[PDB]
Amino acid sequence: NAGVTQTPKFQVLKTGQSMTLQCAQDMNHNSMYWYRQDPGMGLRLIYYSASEGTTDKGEVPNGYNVSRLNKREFSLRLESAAPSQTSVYFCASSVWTGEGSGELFFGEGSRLTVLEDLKNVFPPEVAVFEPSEAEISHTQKATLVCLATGFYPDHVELSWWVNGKEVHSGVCTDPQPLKEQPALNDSRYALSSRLRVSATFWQNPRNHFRCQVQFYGLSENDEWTQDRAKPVTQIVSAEAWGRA
Amino acid sequence: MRTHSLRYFHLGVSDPIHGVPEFISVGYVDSHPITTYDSVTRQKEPRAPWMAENLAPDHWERYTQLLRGWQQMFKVELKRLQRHYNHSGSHTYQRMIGCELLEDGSTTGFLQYAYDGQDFLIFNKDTLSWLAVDNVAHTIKQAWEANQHELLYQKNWLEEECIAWLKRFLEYGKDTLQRTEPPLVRVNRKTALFCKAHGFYPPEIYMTWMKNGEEIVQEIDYGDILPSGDGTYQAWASIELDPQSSNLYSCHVEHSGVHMVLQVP
Amino acid sequence: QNIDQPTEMTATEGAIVQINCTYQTSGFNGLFWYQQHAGEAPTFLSYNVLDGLEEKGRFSSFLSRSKGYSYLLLKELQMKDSASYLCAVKDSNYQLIWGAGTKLIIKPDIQNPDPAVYQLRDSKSSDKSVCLFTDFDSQTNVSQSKDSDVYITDKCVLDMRSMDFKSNSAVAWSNKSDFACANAFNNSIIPEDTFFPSP
Amino acid sequence: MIQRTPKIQVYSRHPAENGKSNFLNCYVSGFHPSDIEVDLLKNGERIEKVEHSDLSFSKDWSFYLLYYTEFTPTEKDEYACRVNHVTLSQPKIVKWDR
Ligand SMILES: [Cl-]
Repeated sequence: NAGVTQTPKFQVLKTGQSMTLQCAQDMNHNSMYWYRQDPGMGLRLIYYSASEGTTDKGEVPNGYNVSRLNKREFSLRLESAAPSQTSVYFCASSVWTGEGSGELFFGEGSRLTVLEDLKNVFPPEVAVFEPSEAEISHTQKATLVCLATGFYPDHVELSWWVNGKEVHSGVCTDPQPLKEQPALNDSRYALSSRLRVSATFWQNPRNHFRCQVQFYGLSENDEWTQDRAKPVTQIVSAEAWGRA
Repeated sequence: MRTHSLRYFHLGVSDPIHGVPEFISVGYVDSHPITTYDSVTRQKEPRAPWMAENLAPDHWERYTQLLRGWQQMFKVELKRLQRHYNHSGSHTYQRMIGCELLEDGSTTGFLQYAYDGQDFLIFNKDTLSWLAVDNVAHTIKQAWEANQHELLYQKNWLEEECIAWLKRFLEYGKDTLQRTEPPLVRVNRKTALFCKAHGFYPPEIYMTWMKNGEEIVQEIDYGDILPSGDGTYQAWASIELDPQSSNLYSCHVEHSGVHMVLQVP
Repeated sequence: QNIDQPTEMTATEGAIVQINCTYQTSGFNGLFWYQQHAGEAPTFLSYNVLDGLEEKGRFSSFLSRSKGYSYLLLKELQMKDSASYLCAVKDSNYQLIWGAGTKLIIKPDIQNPDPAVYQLRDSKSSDKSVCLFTDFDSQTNVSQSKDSDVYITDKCVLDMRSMDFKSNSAVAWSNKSDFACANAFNNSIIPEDTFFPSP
Repeated sequence: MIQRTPKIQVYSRHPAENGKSNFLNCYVSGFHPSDIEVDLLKNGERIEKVEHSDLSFSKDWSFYLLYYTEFTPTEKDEYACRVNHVTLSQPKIVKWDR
């Protein structure tokens, strides 16, 4: 009962590189679809597969091919990636094609960024800033801030960890990153997040706070030639302790 | 415009003889095949030249993909039915969907299935329900009626989309479908009087015999309306002669708004 | 063939919003609405194909075939309704045409506003000074920085669930020596009673 | 299941005339299921150059087909249609009656 499973969640590619996106569904559906989603426009179909053993082009097939491997699996291939293929890709499936009213079930999406050169790829710098004492005495609450700055492309996942367990209550992370230089097409990004707790919780010296950012970047086979460290997929974190 | 219709038929066969398709789908406008698809070719293709001439390759490509999907769905349904009937051997599953645009402007729409050539499930798009003929159909009825959106979709397709397609194809094929070729009609003796008509289009025609100005339908033998092979049709009707009394016999033919009477001297 | 829906709508928590979708297609085999939370997959909300209104919990979907128009009606808005809403129409060849989506933004109802700008504590690992504008009512808008070396994020709503407490906040930061929380949000119109603790 | 046996009708395209070219038609209808075998006969021998329409579908779920061949009728030559179907024990032969 997994629904639609597609991989990978994130991928950076160099112009000309090849890539396969995988999609499987365990719902015994007959029809499968690959879509791309871009800002300011509706979903555009790339290729679809009305049933096992047949596939056909959608609206934007150029630069892509597909394989309906079997009833469960529909893969999408970029043989020679191009910057215009930077997009978010969604696999979807439906019970069949003849169900006029039948809805689509979507996978979680795959975010692809295709770059002329990987010298623009940077992991985030992550820092945590402890609550203001004035806030604590004025409100009896305490807001920690996490800043994740200088990263590119926007392939990050920020999370807060309190006493070694991930928390969501009391957290707000910006839904969109800030372009550090709004005028540049390849500007690096910044992202802020807040975690707010009661002053009593912050004032227990054995409570531990950590902001963690998973960055999806380069892998072993990506070529690296710059003087700085190769910007591989990695986790960057920063921490604070409660203050009596 | 006289009455016209659009219909699509599916046939599935569960254990076909070698080379014979397990799945065929054919569209018609009136009596004219317009489209064909089967599991051997796996391609949807025109069957009338005015369809080929007015529908671009992307039309045939798209419906080819849809019919490949419908072929697989039909095989699954037939497998289910034959398992639930507990039937061995080769069995058939059929569907017919379509609509009529009547001369007075009114419309009809219909959707039904058959198993082994007998009614199995019949859609009522006014009550939005399925009529089941037996308990195998009744299980399917329950499942389909639990999907209210699909019933609504089918009502909309029958009432709106189907009629729009029909009007579109009727204009493509107007030189064929809207023409009139009047019948050539003759009487001869074979002891019965035979009234024989040929060369006419459209195929709808009514022939009968009147005796002294009265129509005794029970005494008349009506021949079928039959394709002559050249796009026109032929038909006949006979009545028995009474050797004991003289009577005025006349053949009456109605075709495309024109009535004809041939009195037998 | 085209489908149109507004780019963005903003409404208040607890209120009602109507998201419009108009379409011009060759043929019509039904209209779908999908919900798409930011960074997540679209999920199916509704389908209409005959004229009328269909209800489903707090959401209703309406369709007029002759006007080529549908709306998605959200009642008793909650913060979790913040998402994009995608309209899509199935054409005569059973292909979907997708609208570009409507981003729905929900303003929380801030019961007891206490607007303030606080200086967070420095991190020994960072050269940045960080300022938090917080606890302001949802009518306040946060402007981007006019200085290229000052970074200001837009407002964000946080929910302290244990205390049934929501608050707006925005963050400003810089490593410039000229930067102070007293001036961080000078390009924003902020409430007159905003609290600025002494340095 | 009920299997329906084919109705078989043999006739010319036009009223026949010795010495004048014509078409011999065999119209086979109302049958179910769809497998069927159709031959035209001249003097009891199978005609080779024979054409037929695609299998066709009736509203009542049965099938029909038209088999035809070009011919010139004469006084001597006898023509017929021979049909086999699962409903028939032996092939059924209908003569062309003019
Ligand atoms: Cl019933």
